[PDB]
Amino acid sequence: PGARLRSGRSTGAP
Amino acid sequence: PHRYRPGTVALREIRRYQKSTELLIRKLPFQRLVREIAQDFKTDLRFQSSAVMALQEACEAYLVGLFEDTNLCAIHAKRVTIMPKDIQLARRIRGERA
Amino acid sequence: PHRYRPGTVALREIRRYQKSTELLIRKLPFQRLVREIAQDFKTDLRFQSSAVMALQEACEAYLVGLFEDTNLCAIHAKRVTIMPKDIQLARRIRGERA
Amino acid sequence: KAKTRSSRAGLQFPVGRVHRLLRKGNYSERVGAGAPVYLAAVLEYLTAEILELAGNAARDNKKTRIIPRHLQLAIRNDEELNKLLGRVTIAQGGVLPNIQAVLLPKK
Amino acid sequence: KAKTRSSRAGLQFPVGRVHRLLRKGNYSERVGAGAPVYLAAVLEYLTAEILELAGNAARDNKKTRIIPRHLQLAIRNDEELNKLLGRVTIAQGGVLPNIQAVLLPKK
Amino acid sequence: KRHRKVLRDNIQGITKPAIRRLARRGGVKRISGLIYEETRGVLKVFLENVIRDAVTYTEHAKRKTVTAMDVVYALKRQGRTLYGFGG
Amino acid sequence: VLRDNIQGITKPAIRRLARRGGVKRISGLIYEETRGVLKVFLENVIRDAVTYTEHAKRKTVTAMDVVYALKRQGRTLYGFGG
Amino acid sequence: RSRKESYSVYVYKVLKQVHPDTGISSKAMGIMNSFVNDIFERIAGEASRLAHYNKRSTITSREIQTAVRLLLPGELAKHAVSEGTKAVTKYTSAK
Amino acid sequence: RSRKESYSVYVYKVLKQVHPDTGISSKAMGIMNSFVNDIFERIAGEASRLAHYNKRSTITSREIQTAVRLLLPGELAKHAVSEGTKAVTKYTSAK
DNA sequence: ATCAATATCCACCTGCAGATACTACCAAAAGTGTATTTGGAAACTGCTCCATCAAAAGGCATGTTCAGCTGATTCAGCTGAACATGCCTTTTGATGGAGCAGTTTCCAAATACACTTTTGGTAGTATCTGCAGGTGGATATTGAT
DNA sequence: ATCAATATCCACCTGCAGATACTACCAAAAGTGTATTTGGAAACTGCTCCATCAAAAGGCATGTTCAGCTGAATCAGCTGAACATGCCTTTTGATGGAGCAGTTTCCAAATACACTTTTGGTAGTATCTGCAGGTGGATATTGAT
Ligand SMILES: O=C(O)c1ccc(P(c2ccccc2)c2ccccc2)cc1
Ligand SMILES: [Au+]
Ligand SMILES: [Mg+2]
Repeated sequence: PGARLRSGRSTGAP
Repeated sequence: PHRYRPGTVALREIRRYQKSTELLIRKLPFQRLVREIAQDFKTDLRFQSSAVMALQEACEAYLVGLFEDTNLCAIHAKRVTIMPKDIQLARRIRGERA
Repeated sequence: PHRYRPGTVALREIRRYQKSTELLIRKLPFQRLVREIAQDFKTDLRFQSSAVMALQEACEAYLVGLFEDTNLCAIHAKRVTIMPKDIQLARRIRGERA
Repeated sequence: KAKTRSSRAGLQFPVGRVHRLLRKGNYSERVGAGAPVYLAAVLEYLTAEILELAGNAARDNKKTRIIPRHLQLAIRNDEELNKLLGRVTIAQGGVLPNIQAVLLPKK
Repeated sequence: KAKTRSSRAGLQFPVGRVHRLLRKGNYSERVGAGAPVYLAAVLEYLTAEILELAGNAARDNKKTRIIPRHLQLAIRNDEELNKLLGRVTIAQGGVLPNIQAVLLPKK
Repeated sequence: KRHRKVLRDNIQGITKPAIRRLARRGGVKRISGLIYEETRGVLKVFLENVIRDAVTYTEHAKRKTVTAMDVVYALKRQGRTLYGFGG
Repeated sequence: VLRDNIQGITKPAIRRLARRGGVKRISGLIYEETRGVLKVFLENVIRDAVTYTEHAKRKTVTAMDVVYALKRQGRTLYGFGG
Repeated sequence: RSRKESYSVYVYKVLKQVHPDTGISSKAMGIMNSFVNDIFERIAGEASRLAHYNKRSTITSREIQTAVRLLLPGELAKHAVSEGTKAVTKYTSAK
Repeated sequence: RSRKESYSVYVYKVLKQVHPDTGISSKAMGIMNSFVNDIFERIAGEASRLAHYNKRSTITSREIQTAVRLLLPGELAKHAVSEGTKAVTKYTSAK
């Protein structure tokens, strides 16, 4: 729910 | 019957078009092309007539500039005939592409 | 007695220098050239260490870019040897003059 | 005894207007008394330079009225105006007559 | 009692600093409440994108510390970042391995 | 109402002769037959880029009409600054 | 054994720059032509930098002076501030 | 001995979210600083122009969003616009 | 009929000073207008930046002057600086 | 083919330069509470943009014909690549002081306000006039012979 | 270097389109001339970091030998220019219809502003370690034969 990149990875969770 | 040799009328045309400032693309075709491309981005668009003339003045000045650079690219290769590879090299060096 | 053929070391240098990022001009000659050129604009001038490095970084990146464009102009003309006319044409189409 | 800041400064170009445009354009918090006067003067200088040369191009082409072609000839034939305006298009300007030498005929 | 505008917006980038840099920057007289949130999110996104791809490039060279070379490889190997940064020099970045095909030896 | 007539293939209204004329102003003496299609492609790309920016200004303004000023701002952004149409 | 500062930009160094630029073969005229281009580049950037220095009533050209100069000459540099 | 601000602390956090095991050099951090400041100026710059063109005294989320559409290529714009709308959403929904 | 303002009046004065028997088309006047707005923005912009670069909140003739040295080439700068240094020095000692 | 010279590649090692981690101090972000400014919502213009159509120059499409340009081939001569050395220039590492920048102080200069005055825009009107577009007729250029 | 086909030049001669130049005219903006605020040049001084200068170290200047690239000459195939012929579509100049820009007036949100409370982010510092060297030995590459 943080930052979503183009590669399809996120930034963890909370 | 008496024919000009290849290149004589081409040089006549260069002298004539380099002397004048009139837009060289027909007005209505160019307006249709603007409306088509704009419509593909957003439906229900209208244009100030001066918007379309501004686009046409900007497009012609761009293509004229590009043909000068393209001609330098043909002449650098020891030709006098511009080819796609001359436009491509012009655009690559202008950093209009990778 | 073993000798590498023309262009084989050239390719090896290309692979080597495209792999690394070290500045390729010696620092002191560059510093001297900076200070010379600068003197003609204001005398008794000092330069931060980082100011000169900024200049060398910018100037080497510029020249490397220019050799790439220059190489394309040489290859354009069906050669593999860069010449003054290749640098000149690259500069012209980039709009650095003429 | 109302004097315009133009007349104080000896300028045709409006110092008032230029002060305002520096105000509404959010270039800085505050604008000095000098700034508008200096700017209005530079703008006036440059327009005088262009109109001198375009005037000459009009007269060369046996004409009394400066048109965009005369401004294009003026700008493009002057090394310094050409550099100042190197990324500008003058609507209805055309280009300079210029044929690459190799393209001309015969030996 | 105090919660950072960042912590509310779900961001690592400083919404407060961005708000101030917009004020002290003479961009406009006034600044909507959202504008610095959005701006700080955009800058965080683009930072993540670049650190993602630079991380990958670092890992690929058997490395755990990002260096400028890794930033240059990430950027120039991505059509979109390369366009965004087309007129930018990454100091100590070098270039991509690129030998024009016609320069390769015959056998 | 009337709904607009469908617009397709208008790039072909940039005729071979119109491209010859532009090439002549640009000092070109001889032209490969492949140049015409290459010029249409380069022109479409150039118009799409300037219109995309003009229409973006139109939409930001909450207008349905593309103004000369929208085009002039798009050309300036693109580093193709145009004099003669305001700004 | 004294020479110009420009010639301090030596054949082998220019040859290295070309090589990072992917050049295989180099005409001998390139070295002087390259020195010409290099001079103009540094002239144009150092002029604008020094104009920044003078404006700040300083006698020392900063990295920022250079970075600000590179930016407006359309050669934006990253890693020295700004 | 005066405060020299940077985005280093934030770049370092986003690095840890994205590559938890991965570090960053001083020179690399200088490039990332240059990066943020550059995109900051480009976006603020377009926003300022947009507002001036529309005779507005105010830069809102809407000027930032249009600025982003004008300045970022294709997918970068799309994703950036969505991260920006999302952060404004989350922030408006925060008592 | 909303008053839309231009530099026409002043361009035409300067035309009459340099070429007293010469006219200008509205198109040509349109161009001269574009030219003035353009050089205005370029100089104001350089000045804006110059002030920010030096943590100043005031654009003075000194910022304009440096902006002119950065924007104009050699000779145009020389002459432009003269006319602006003159116009100021006069405007000051005309009070 | 073979054979060797040299370049390149991967595993392991290890000292310290250049990271990450930690702390107290304060500039600058957030909190609260009035103080102003704005940017839709509604409600009307006239402007100007869409459309449609009729008549006629004006330019476009196409097919034919061959001049001469491109690009493939061959080849000679000159011009750059390679290379083996030592010396000369740069790089490295260790001190004096120029000058950047920290900072506080007070006034010359810029803002804020609200007057009065004048400029510059426009609408309307007329009033003039430069020049585009046309037409001959004298003159230059090109290409056959 | 003679000649004829055809483009080009230039000087006349119109009829407006577009320029100039009145108005009167007014509305917004520029100017005036105190009341209030403050930003920046001034002066002082401290403590970085820049210039200089003398041992440590490899990079470059050099001249020679020839591999192979560049460019010159030649030639044939075929692409692209010129131009004639047929006619479609653009240009031009109306008319009517309305969509929508562009204005101008209430404001209830929205953001600025002035002041206080709080803490995140900076700069010393204080540790921790990623990796640039270096070595050893296997294998790959290149070019001679
Ligand atoms: O945009 C580029 O980066 C670019 C690079 C090279 C070329 P030239 C080219 C010619 C020979 C070898 C290599 C390149 C080209 C392009 C199309 C057909 C034939 C030749 C054109 C563009
Ligand atoms: Au090519
Ligand atoms: Mg469509």
